[PDB]
Amino acid sequence: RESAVTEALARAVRFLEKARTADGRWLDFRFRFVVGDRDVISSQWVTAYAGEALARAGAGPATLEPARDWLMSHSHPGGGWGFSLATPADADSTANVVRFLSHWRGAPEWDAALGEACAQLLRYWDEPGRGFRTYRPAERPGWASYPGSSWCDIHLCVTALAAEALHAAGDPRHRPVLEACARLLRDSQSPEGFWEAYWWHGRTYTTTHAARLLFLLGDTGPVTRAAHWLRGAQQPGGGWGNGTGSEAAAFHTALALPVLLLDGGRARHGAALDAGLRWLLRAQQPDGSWAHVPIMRMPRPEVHAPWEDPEGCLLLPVLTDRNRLFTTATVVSALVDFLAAS
Ligand SMILES: [Cl-]
Repeated sequence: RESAVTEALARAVRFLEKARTADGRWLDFRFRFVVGDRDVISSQWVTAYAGEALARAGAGPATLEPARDWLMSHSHPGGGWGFSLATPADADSTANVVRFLSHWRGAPEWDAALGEACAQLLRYWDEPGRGFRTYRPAERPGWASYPGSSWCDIHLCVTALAAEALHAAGDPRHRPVLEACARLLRDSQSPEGFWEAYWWHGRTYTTTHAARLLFLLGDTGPVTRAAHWLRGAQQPGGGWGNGTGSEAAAFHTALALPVLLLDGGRARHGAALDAGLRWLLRAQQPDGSWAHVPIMRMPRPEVHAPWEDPEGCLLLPVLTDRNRLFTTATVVSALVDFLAAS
């Protein structure tokens, strides 16, 4: 029923609203890096991702504007955004900012800010490779984004989101970049129908973003293949895990459902969608959040294909969002997709 889903969405929105600092920040992915004595925690990246999800969920100006304004007043001085101001900037955090700022398209001042944010994202564009590099190689000084590091490779997870971001920003001049990204993703899809990720412990994350990019360009064959793969991956109790064998989790379920909604929604995948939705409804915590599982991997800089050795490739243990803000935002996005479906 639309009602049970509307209620779950409202509870999740409230969870995220209450977690925001007064000055506009959502903080998550706290962890201890290999070098440096104290914890890092994501500000810019998480704030943009949460903000974008809340924008799609129809959160009001009181919720959204402080986060937008915080990002605008807390960009990296060299340009763009990153994990936090204490890290380098990166294409993925910058792409998330672009996608969030796209919600103010049509206001000339925001059109200008959006255009600037896109130009910052394009500093990570590699025309010969047809994709985006997460980190730009910096020759000098303990963050592992130095020349030849796999942290500065073209990454498919980032490429898909960056292309989605440029699509949302709406500038027709970016269409050749979009098309090139889409060609790389089309060429990189597994025969089974998933995509691998660099930064994500699983086959669900790239799949959601790549499928959606190809959907936006009207290239739906890859989408059908992805949805077919997800149909098989669905666990007996109706949730999805990571697509490399893990048990059902909220994050992965929220990544799977949108792809089915792009491949005929209830007219083709009704039973699978209903089971995934019920899984999310039963799993929601009293506070309106969903429980985290380990989702974000940081590979050793010498490892270029972490997907071939998920457990063995790691610089540090696979990261979760201990505040549940990234996981919950992902679920919010999926519920919005549901409520939009016939
Ligand atoms: Cl910061």
